[PDB]
Amino acid sequence: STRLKIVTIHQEPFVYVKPTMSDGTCKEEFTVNGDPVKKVICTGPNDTSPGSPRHTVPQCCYGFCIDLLIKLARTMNFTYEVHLVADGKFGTQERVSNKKEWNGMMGELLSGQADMIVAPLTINNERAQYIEFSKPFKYQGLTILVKKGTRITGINDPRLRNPSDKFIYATVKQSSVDIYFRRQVELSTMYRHMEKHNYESAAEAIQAVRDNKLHAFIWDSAVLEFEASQKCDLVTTGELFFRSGFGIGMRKDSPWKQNVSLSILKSHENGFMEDLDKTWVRYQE
Amino acid sequence: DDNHLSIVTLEEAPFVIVEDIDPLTETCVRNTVPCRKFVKINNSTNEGMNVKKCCKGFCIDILKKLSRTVKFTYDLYLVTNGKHGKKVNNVWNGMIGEVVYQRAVMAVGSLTINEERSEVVDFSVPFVETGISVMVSRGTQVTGLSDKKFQRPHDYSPPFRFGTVPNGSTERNIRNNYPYMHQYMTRFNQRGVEDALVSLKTGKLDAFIYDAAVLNYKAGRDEGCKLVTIGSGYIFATTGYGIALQKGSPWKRQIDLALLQFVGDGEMEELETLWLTGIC
Ligand SMILES: N[C@@H](CCC(=O)O)C(=O)O
Repeated sequence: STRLKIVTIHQEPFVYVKPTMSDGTCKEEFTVNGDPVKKVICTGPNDTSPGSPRHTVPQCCYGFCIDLLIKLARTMNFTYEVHLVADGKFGTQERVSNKKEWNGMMGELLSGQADMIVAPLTINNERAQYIEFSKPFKYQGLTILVKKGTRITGINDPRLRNPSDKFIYATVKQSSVDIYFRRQVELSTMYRHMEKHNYESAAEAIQAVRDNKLHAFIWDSAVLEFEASQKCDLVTTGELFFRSGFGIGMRKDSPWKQNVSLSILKSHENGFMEDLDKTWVRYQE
Repeated sequence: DDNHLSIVTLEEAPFVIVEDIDPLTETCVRNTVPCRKFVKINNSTNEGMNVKKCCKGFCIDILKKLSRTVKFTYDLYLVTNGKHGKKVNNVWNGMIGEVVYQRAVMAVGSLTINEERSEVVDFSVPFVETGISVMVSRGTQVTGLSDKKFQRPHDYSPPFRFGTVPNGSTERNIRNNYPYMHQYMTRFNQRGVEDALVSLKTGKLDAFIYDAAVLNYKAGRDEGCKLVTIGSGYIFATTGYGIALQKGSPWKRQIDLALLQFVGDGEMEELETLWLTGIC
C-alpha cells in the first residue's frame, strides 16, 4: 500500500528534536534506565521565524510520543515517515472572507499532508468535529508556570482576572489553550490580555518566563510540570484548573482508528503507558 | 420513537443514587429522574415486576444534559443481570451485556472504559477520569500496585491483607497483570464498597484496591479523614468512565461532541463541585 505520513511537533518531553550527525544519522544515546533511546529521522523546517520560507532538513526525533508511535507501528503493522508540522503550530480554525481554515497539524491532517498526528494534541470539541481522536493516551490538564518567587494563587488571581501591563501572562498561539480562552465568555478579559502577548511556541514562552519577559505561562501541565522538575528557577502554581487529554489524531475515515484506540487502552492497562511516564516524564524532581 | 431510548444504569454513589418513590405521589421530584428496577416475585418463578424508583447523581445529571442537547427521550432502567460488566463463559453480563444484547441503546454510570469492553461496545469519550487506586489508613507505607507487599504478599509475615470488589474492571486488570497477587487477593474479596470501608476501619483489611473516582469520593467524606488513597491520589491504568453504546451506534458522534462541549464550556466543573466535593 503506502507508508503512513506522521506529523508531529517539537514539545519536550513528548517530542525532542535534535540535528542529525554529519553523516546524516542520529547519535545513539541511552535513557535514564540505561536502555537505548529509539530515534527516528524526522524532516522539518530549519527556519521557524514567522513569514519565512520553510525548506526542510532531516532531523532527529525521540521522546514519549515517538516511543508511542513505534509501539503503534509495530502493534498494527504499518510503516511510517515522520515530519514536523510546517507552521510549527498545533492547530486552530480561523476566520479567513467568510471561509474558515485549519492551521497547524490539524490543517496538515485534513489536507492529506499527514495521515496521523502523533503529538501532545489536546482533545476538544472544536477539533473533534473535523477529525477522529483516539481514547486519550495521556490524562492531564492546564496549569500556570511562573518564575520562582512569583506569587499568584492560580487562575482566579486578581493579577490574571483584573489584568494590566504590569503583570504579563500568555499562552501559545493557535493552540488548544488559545481556543479554551477564546471560547469562554467568562474568560474574555484574560483572553484579550493574552492575545497581545501569545508566543509562537511553548519553548519560547518558557524561555521568556526564565528571562522575566513573561510573568506567567498558561499551558499543558504534563509539559509545565516536566519543565519545573528540570529547571529549578521555574514552578507551577494553582494545580490543574481544567482537565484535558492528549489523543492520536486521524481523519474520520482512517482504517486504523479502531485499533489505535484499542492499542492505547491496552497500553494503559498493561503498564506500558506507565513505563513511558517513568522514562520521559517523571524521573527527576 | 427512534428518538426514545432504552438506557441502563447501576447504582454507585455519587454517580448514580437510587431512592424510593413517593407511595403517593408515585412521582419523582427534585433533582431525580424515573428509573425502573425489575424485582423477582420469588425464586421458583421467572415472574417479576418493574418497581418505579427515582435516580439522581453525577451521571444522571450528565444524562439529563445529553437528553437536552442531543434531543432524545429515554426509559431508564437498573441492571439486574450482574453489575458493571463481566464476560462469563464468553458471554457479557451487567451493563455491558445489556448493550451488547441490544436491551439498551446506551449504558450510563460509573462504567470503566477498557480494551476488552471496547471490543464489544463503543464507548463515548471519557467524561470522568478514573483508574485503579488503593485506599489505606493514613500513613500506610505502600508505593502503589507494584509494591512488593502486593506483588509478593507472602514475602512478609504477617502478609498484607488486601482486596477488591470482584467482577469489575479492577479485578480484571489485576487478574491479567499480576497473577500471583490476584489468586492471593481472592480470599479478601469484598461484597461491596461499604463492606470494604468497614473492613478497613476496623482493621480487618490493610488495603482496598478499587476504582479511583469512587475511592477519591469516599476519601473525601471519610469520618476523621483517616482513610486516604495512596501516592497523593495516584492512579494506575488511567482511563475514564464512558457511555457505552452499541457497536456502530448512530448516537455516538453527537454524544461525544456533547460531552466535549460540556467539558470545554466548564459545565463539568460545576457537576464535580456539586456531587464529588468532600470535606477531607
Ligand atoms: N467502574 C468499574 C467497577 C468498579 C471496579 O471494579 O473498580 C467497572 O466498570 O467495572
